[PDB]
Amino acid sequence: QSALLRTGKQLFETSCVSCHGANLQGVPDRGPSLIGTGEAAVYFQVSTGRMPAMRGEAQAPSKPPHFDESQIDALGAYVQANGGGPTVPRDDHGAVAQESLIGGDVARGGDLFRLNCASCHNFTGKGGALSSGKYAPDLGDANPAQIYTAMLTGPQNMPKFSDRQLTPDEKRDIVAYVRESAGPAPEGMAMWIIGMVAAIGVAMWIGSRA
Amino acid sequence: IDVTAFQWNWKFGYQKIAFADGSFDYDGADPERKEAMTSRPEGKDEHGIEKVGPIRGMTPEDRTYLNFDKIETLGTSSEIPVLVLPAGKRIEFVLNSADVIHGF
Ligand SMILES: CC(C)=CCC/C(C)=C/CC/C(C)=C/CC/C(C)=C/CC/C(C)=C\CC/C(C)=C/CC/C(C)=C/CC/C(C)=C/CC/C(C)=C/CC1=C(C)C(=O)c2ccccc2C1=O
Ligand code: HEC
Ligand code: HEC
Repeated sequence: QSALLRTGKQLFETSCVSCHGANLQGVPDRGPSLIGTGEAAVYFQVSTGRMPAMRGEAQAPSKPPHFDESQIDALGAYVQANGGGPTVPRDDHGAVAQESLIGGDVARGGDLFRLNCASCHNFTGKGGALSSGKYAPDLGDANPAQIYTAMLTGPQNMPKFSDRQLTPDEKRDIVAYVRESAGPAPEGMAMWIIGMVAAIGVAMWIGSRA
Repeated sequence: IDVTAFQWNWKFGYQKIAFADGSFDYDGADPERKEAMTSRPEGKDEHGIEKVGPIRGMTPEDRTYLNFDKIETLGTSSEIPVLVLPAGKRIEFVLNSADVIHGF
């Protein structure tokens, strides 16, 4: 859409031309080229948990998003028009699909998960620890579009799964597994042991058995 | 046949085919094997640690031993995998497991 590309350039020019200079071209040793990353990869950062961290680091916190849902779409259309790549799954209305991305299979939605991706994470969906300063995040926060976009646009040190590698269907099923899956007492006992055994043993010491 | 056996199903890779009679100029996929060398310049400490990795410089979650192939006959929980083999030929199985020890 003409407005979506236009808004995207204005928001891009004010956040990442420091690491992706001009029309999605990466700054060397600061950030990668954004040509070919596409809307869903942009979905996987600002829309998803891992918004990029200005301090360079091995991993980023899924820090609170700095751009709203219309803005994430405008930023994404700028990088899909500039680059050309994966697009975020969207519902009939045009919102990013979340419920539709809930896969029917959770049994196979799970089996897929263990061979593909369970290992860097947890079978539960709890985090795993990875390469240099790299960890695999807990996938509890991720909404279903987030889940589909980590797999389609492989983030950082996360294996990228193409729609051919994991079909659009299985990615939904994967979402179904990694979403379906998602004083007085000590004080009194401390008395009855420490304090009362101390007092009673002291009495036994002072007193006399008979 | 690259027989990966992950948690509760199978995957068959067809690493290589070379018929003695002469056919099947086919091979597996050398890419897709990504290590997990946690060779960060510095860890939580300020300097000196420069931790390479727990074991042989790699983290336990490495999966470099796992070999991958172009033709993967992954078995889903609702679709039993069917490794198809040519009759009359010598079939080698390169066995590996993704998560846990189990049997084939
Ligand atoms: C209790 C009694 C002698 C009754 C006489 C029969 C009678 C007239 C019954 C009519 C009343 C009725 C209906 C009673 C039934 C239930 C009942 C007793 C209700 C009232 C409760 C009440 C107001 C008083 C009962 C108090 C009492 C005698 C408690 C037991 C005390 C004794 C002999 C303790 C052993 C000595 C000793 C070395 C203790 C320290 C060692 C440890 C760890 C003992 C176990 C232990 C205890 C004893 C804790 O109290 C406790 C509290 C909170 C957290 C953990 C613990 C714990 O681990
Ligand atoms: C230092 C400041 C910094 C800011 C601000 C920043 N980025 Fe990044 N970006 C990075 C770094 C470093 C990476 C590499 C980590 C990774 O690959 O996920 C990255 C990764 C990405 C990726 C994934 C590339 C890939 O395929 O692996 C996309 C898409 C992206 N950024 C777009 C954006 C958009 C859109 C904005 C802001 C509107 C933005 N970035 C803000 C530094 C930044
Ligand atoms: C090492 C193998 C590895 C595989 C395979 C893998 N991941 Fe990840 N994943 C990572 C690492 C490392 C990150 C950190 C990169 C990032 O978050 O930008 C990550 C990022 C994520 C995030 C970031 C959002 C959040 O919750 O913070 C989600 C969600 C996620 N993965 C879920 C999945 C799902 C679902 C699959 C497959 C169905 C999968 N991953 C495949 C290791 C992997």
